[PDB]
Amino acid sequence: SNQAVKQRIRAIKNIGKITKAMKMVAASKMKNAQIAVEQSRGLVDPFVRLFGDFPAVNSNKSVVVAVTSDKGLCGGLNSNITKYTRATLATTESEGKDVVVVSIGDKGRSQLTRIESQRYQ
Amino acid sequence: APSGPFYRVAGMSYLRYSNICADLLRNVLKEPFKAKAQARQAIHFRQAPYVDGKAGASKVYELENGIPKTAN
Amino acid sequence: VGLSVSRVGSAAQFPGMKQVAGTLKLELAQYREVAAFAQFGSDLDAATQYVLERGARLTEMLKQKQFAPIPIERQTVAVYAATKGFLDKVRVQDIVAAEEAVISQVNPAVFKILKANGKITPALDAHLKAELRKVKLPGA
Amino acid sequence: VGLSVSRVGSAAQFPGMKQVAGTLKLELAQYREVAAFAQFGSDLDAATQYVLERGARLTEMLKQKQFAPI
Amino acid sequence: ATDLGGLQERITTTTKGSITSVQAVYVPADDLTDPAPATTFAHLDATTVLSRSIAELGIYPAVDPLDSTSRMLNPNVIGAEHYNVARGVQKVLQDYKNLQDIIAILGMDELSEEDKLTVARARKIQRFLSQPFQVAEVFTGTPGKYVDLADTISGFQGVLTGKYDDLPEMAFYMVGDIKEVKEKADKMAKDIASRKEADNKKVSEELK
Amino acid sequence: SIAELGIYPAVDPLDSTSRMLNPNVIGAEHYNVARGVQKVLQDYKNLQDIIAILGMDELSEEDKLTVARARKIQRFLSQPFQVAEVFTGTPGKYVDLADTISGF
Amino acid sequence: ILGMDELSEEDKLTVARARKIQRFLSQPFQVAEVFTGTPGKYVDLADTISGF
Amino acid sequence: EAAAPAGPKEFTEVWNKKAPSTLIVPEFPSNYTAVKAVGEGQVHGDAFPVNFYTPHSILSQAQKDTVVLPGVDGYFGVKASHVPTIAQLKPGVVELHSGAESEKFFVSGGFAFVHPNGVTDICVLEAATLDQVDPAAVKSALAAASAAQPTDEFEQAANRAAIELYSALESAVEAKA
Amino acid sequence: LVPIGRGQRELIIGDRQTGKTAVAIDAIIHQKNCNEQVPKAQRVYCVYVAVGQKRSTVAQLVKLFTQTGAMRYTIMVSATASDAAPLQFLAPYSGCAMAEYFRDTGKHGLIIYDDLSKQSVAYRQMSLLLRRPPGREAFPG
Amino acid sequence: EILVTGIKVVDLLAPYQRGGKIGLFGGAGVGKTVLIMELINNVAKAHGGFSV
Ligand SMILES: Nc1ncnc2c1ncn2[C@@H]1O[C@H](COP(=O)(O)OP(=O)(O)OP(=O)(O)O)[C@@H](O)[C@H]1O
Ligand SMILES: Nc1ncnc2c1ncn2[C@@H]1O[C@H](COP(=O)(O)OP(=O)(O)O)[C@@H](O)[C@H]1O
Ligand SMILES: [Mg+2]
Ligand SMILES: [Mg+2]
Repeated sequence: SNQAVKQRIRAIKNIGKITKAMKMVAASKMKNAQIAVEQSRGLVDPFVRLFGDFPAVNSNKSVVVAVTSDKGLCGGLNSNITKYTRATLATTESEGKDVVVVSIGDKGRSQLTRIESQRYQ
Repeated sequence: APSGPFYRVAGMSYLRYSNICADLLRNVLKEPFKAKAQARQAIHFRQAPYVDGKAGASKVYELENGIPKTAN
Repeated sequence: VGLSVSRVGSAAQFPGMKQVAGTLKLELAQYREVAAFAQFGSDLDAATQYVLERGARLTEMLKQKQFAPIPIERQTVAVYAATKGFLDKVRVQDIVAAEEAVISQVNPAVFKILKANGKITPALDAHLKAELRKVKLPGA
Repeated sequence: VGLSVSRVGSAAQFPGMKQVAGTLKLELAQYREVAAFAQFGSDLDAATQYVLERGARLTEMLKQKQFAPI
Repeated sequence: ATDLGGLQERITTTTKGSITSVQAVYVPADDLTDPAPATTFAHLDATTVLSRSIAELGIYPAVDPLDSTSRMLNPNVIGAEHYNVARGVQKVLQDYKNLQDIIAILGMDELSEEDKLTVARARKIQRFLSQPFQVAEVFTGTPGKYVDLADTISGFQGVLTGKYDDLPEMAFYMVGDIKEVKEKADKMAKDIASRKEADNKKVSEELK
Repeated sequence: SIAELGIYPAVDPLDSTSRMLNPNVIGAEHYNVARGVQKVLQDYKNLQDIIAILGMDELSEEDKLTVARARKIQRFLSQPFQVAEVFTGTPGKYVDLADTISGF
Repeated sequence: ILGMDELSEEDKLTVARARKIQRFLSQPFQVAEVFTGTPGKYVDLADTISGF
Repeated sequence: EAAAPAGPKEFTEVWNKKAPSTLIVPEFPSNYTAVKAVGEGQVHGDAFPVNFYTPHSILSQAQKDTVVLPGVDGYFGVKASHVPTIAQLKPGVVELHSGAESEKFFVSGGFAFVHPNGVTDICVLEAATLDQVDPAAVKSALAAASAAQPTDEFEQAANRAAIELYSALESAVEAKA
Repeated sequence: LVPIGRGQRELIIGDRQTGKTAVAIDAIIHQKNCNEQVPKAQRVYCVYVAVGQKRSTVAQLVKLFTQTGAMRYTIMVSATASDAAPLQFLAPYSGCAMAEYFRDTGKHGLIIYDDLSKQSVAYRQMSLLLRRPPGREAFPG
Repeated sequence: EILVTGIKVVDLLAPYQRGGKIGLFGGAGVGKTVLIMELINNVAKAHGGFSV
């Protein structure tokens, strides 16, 4: 009776040690991987300067990729672009065209094969 | 079958050609600088063809020596 | 270590321990706050991994077998051999030789001078640091 | 099932049931040992998922009505 | 137990008359294991355990659906269709209770897509068990709703099968029937369109 | 909780103590394999807190090895009993002392 | 977890303020001057308020 | 004909119909690029902005007055307002000039644009400065390259690329000024 | 999963309204199905001891037993909630003595002490009022 | 026999018997007088007998 609340306190106390360690693990990773993202932002600039940026084009075939995460403690990231996938997928496909849906990251292969399974290759 | 440059008529895409030339530049660097070469050369991912919407397939790559210069 | 108190404190301890164990309990206290990071794979700010490997070799400095108490001058040297950075930074497969190798290879005069003065003088830690670097352990 | 024990075990049940309830008793324990890892849902190497569809089909087997003994 | 049992055994239906008794039982410091509520539980055919934590959500009547029981909830007494949607409503409310601390310490982002449907449905039926009373209309302002029995069984089939996954959660809050959640889901979207409705100006009234 | 994993005899390997667990009595190789087993079993008890939050996939193979070894040790402490064959079916086994020190 | 460098301008003026508020909360005591050398200070309330 | 005008601010109209209003409009990569090509400027004299890029490193975004690029039809210099050019580059030495100073990166290939507003972009995959290459490995690699000739055409495409890159690198280290 | 034996004491324990009586009722109902089938001496004579229950619950349970036919083999001892505390205390022993007639004559009995948690409260009332000193939760020693 | 009360959580999950004992368990301020007044409002007018 009184020990069940005592060792449940032991459960939540070191979960507060796990998720405080995990937050600094993700903060160190975000710090060193921030400079790699600043570098790769340069090379995408000459191509939209040259080829433009035409999202609302009429195609017969289109490959949509959804770049999700792999481990899933990210909390509202991989679900948010699967909302933004179908918000972008359905607004561009009304011509009766073919669509291949790809996902990078296996949190999408758990999330997109049930909302778009017919077009997931 | 096709036409174009020498890589394109050999079935080699441009991204594989320009990566084969890319790591071949990285192989001849100085050893303080060649240490930073196989970091950005290693390919570590896996793929799975979803032919059905039901299950996957295979094909996993653990290449730390760059893009495959062999046929594909 | 975090729950054990002494209300008399350092005022009734060995002066050769008081200057060495003052940093021992601080670096053990830093090790308790970073104690959840020990179970991780994704390293942190090598300012915390500096705590984590030094702290986890400081706890092994306080292990002791039963019915064999240690004289005080042999404890203050073996804690000097871990708080001053003479730690087993060698790959720690070789624990059985190098754990006791400090008090057995360092010459017994430094225990007589530390016991009689009760303090690591400036004329003695220069020979303690001289004696600590010539630890042989040649079977390993 | 994890808390209900019986001191007799064998020799006090039906011999026909003893052949088929033995592979029910541990196979429900394989269902419970992995149900505390059903929040991540990565269900690796098709083993911790295979016992989920068979462990859920054994607990629904034991459900029965009231005042209708079998 | 024999003082309470001496009193409670006199309140019965006999062969020459029935007493439908409704007793309120106070649990002394919200302790249901207190010996005076625990003794009373064995003397009743239908217990309606009210919860202090359900009422803090604002759900009224604050009935715990997973602590209230009845001897009438039996398929040979109330029919198998009323019984099956009661046990399905209690199934998804227990499954939402099993997720209550994962949703606390990890949020709803890490649940499955088949359990986020469990959470969203059970968050709907625990608003749909809420109801305004004709005696609470004085201090709440909202008029009371009497719901018939068949409108409850058909209304709770619909939130279980998935017929009302379109509607928001708060459309189910404090309405009578499953008709009234549809007529409140419209009014919640007439109201967000009514910010763009008109610019109210009171003109020329100082001399009328 | 040992018994609810199906491990029998349901002996807590940590909470059990003896006066004979002493290297001056049972020898220093019986002793260190007893303390080595309790070390890896206590290490597994301290890792199961973070395995249920993470999944035992990022432990970088020094704590994936101490989980894989301790999980073998929990099963290898179980044993069929001769008096328990009449309700579990498998015949009981007598293990000698040198055959469990070298096995562990 | 991030660093002192990326702190905002209105978030590192307070850090430079709170660091010297908490230094000015310390005080030498007259009863401790017999073994610490520095003499002690009796600070009036009028000098405490304006000083903070 | 230009009867179908797609675009980022035109994507919003179809997206306010089929996609819900619960989601704000998704971003586009043009919303992060300040510099374009068709809107003139950026020259104002004899300097012009040069953007030298690998996927992992921004090597320059300064303004130069001469850029010497190794095109597939030979080396060519780019002065202040060059003709708009999409020039495919072969393995060779990209040479940046701001004045009397010169930095010589040896690139592995990858295109180079000159734009109608005078901005230029060099888009390579690996750009090594010549003091990061040791020439002892280069001649032992071309000798390993121009010797083994497999009859598979995917390898002789890779062999021609190895021949063309290592030869231009050998002449890049012997052509010291 | 939990197979019972013929002379075995098996506890049915749980919270209120978890189906404890239902498991024991399904035991008594099932014996009537088996007693019309076995040769005359593997028959099981059930005894239901209803301690501390309300009297309408017991009548709701006799009605289930006479319409099943299980009341041909069943005795029902019922010291209900209105009875005195020494009657609820003594009703498990009264019902066991009725069930021991079948044990002591070569037949097989099955006794259900429904609410044995309510016998101990009735015995606590007697012992506290005989001024025997109380113990854990004021129970007798 | 059932006694319908017009209350959704009562009619569905724990229906009331027409001649049975009914308990409303509550903890000081949770609403077991408002519920028992609503039962007076709902079932006592529709009843043909006498209330006490
Ligand atoms: N197998 C079953 N299937 C469906 N309903 C059941 C089952 N078993 C029990 N119930 C229902 O659960 C309710 C509680 O059962 P029961 O009265 O047997 O439990 P109890 O713990 O003896 O109750 P109390 O605490 O009032 O004595 C009953 O209304 C019964 O109809
Ligand atoms: N059905 C309801 N609707 C709205 N408010 C309610 C309802 N039931 C209870 N309340 C609120 O809870 C309080 C408790 O009411 P009451 O039943 O008088 O207390 P108790 O249950 O302690 O006897 C009331 O003051 C009222 O504000
Ligand atoms: Mg009962
Ligand atoms: Mg009241």
